[PDB]
Amino acid sequence: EQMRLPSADVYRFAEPDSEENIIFEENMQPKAGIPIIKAGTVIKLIERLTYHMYADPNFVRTFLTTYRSFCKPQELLSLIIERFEIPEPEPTEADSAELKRFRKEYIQPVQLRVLNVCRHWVEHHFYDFERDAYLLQRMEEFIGTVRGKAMKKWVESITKIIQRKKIATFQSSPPTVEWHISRPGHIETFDLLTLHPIEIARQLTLLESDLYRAVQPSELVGSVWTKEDKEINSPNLLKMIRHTTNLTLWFEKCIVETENLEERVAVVSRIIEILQVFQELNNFNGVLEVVSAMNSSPVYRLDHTFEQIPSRQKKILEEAHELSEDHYKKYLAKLRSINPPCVPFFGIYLTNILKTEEGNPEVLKRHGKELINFSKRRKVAEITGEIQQYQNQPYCLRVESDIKRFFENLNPMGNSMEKEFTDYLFNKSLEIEPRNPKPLPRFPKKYSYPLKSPGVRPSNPR
Amino acid sequence: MTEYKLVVVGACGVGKSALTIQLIQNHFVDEYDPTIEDSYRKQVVIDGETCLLDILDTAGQEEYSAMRDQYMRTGEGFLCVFAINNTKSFEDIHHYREQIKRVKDSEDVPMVLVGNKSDLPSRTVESRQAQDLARSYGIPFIETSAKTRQGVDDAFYTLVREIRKHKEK
Repeated sequence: EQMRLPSADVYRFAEPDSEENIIFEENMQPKAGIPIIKAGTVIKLIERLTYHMYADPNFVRTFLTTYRSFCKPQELLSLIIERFEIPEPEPTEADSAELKRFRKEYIQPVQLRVLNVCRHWVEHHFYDFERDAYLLQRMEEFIGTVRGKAMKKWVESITKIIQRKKIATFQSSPPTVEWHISRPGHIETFDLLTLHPIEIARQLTLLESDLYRAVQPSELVGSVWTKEDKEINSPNLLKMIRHTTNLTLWFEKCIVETENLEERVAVVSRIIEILQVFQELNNFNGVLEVVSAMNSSPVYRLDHTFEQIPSRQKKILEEAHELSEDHYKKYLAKLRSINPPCVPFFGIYLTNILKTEEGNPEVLKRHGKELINFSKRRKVAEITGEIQQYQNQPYCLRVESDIKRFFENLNPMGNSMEKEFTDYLFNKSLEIEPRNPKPLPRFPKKYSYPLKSPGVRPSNPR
Repeated sequence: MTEYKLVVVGACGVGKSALTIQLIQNHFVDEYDPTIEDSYRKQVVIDGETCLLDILDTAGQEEYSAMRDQYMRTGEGFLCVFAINNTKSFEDIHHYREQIKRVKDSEDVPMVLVGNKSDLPSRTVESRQAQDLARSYGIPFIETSAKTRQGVDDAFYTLVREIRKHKEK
């Protein structure tokens, strides 16, 4: 009781399964009871992407996220069009019956699965079409070719999405914005100590949340942020990282340029208070900006400064430092338990994608034949999926556009190159707290306003 | 059982990952999952003394340039990796060593120079150039191949020997 397909000579996808063209993982798919594909030929991967027996949403999402390493977009389109155009089996010696069954159980389902691939492709990976206008031409003339009455509504929905893609408020009340010494409107006085530490953390969390949410799988798959075209292929990731680096460096700069010891203790305390509220907001990128500044070689050596830090804030810092220890053991656990909104640290995802792609082969070989290693791609797609799960939920916090501007336009390096600037910071560190046995000098005060923090607790109730 | 915290450093497009992956993974299984704990821990026997290697490789995070000090301070010994087909990566080694010396606050930090050969393009850094550089720093040079797994054990094991030599001295 099997269908009887055409011969492989006329229709390539009728070639039966064997050890030479498709292999499976021993376990069955989550929620669905479908086989997990380990590896296959591109013909077999496309057969299963558009399989007649059942729909496979997981395989579709994973395939369309990761296919570009083993198959070109133009090739993929040609293959699904080839898949769509199914010839009927030749008559045996006479003549319906098995012919009408073939139309009902092979042709019609497969054609719908092909349309679903196009829908998903156009909806979630439209960048393929933006970068290759001819790909979009071929798609539209193909979609216009589809006649079936059952196909009509799926075709019309695909067209709707194409037209939409061709053209590029809070749930509950957010808390009141906090001000310390700098008044609203007076951007000229804005600094580390004059803005309210709560609001520094909130506005950096909004910036860093947006930066996190803009990064797409297309910037990550194929490890493209490490290759020569990284500025072309991964601009939003790089913008995100450059901000993180910017602020780490700004924290370091604030510390080492505050030459008076008492004032430097106030500066470090305030940065630890900002870390406290980063931690309250689950901005782990923010947490690690501070921890990286504190472990930088210019700041780490300032034993006279950290001596005068209140014990409570030492423990806040030490706790945050421990997240990174033992290959992010505590960070990993803490991220898995907390719920959105949050801003995770991207670096771990970067390393894991890179190592996954570097540490597994692109192809497996069986009986001399070459199979595409799909399980490798699934593992990359699982990581990009985890990245996406924290991009959906926004923060219930009001933007303050002047404070936003201040941190966006922050530029602690200036016109200096990296080596030049980090040498400057370290030489400053040696000036303000010389190496033993040299005596500790005194330095005059630079801040004419009060050093006392307003704390990390909201000033009014709501 | 003594544990050695090793740290891999270098430019991107160098094969830092492949070096560490090939140490860790079994000699005849082309497979790896970096999420589990066995990914960066290996029990080995070096000069007949059993020890545990803990390798930190932060490949992919090179753009987080202000996090290097943090990552580096976790190490007792360091593999400074360059690619034999990338002259810039070789010329960058001087900065990495200078940064390591600053983080650890020591003039002699246990360290080895590693030249990794993956695939094309062709060699631009002759082994002589690297032997000379390594000699000026007073550290070993080891050349490795990602394709064939040649040199991988020698690179890590030499670093462990440098750590042991430093701890007596």
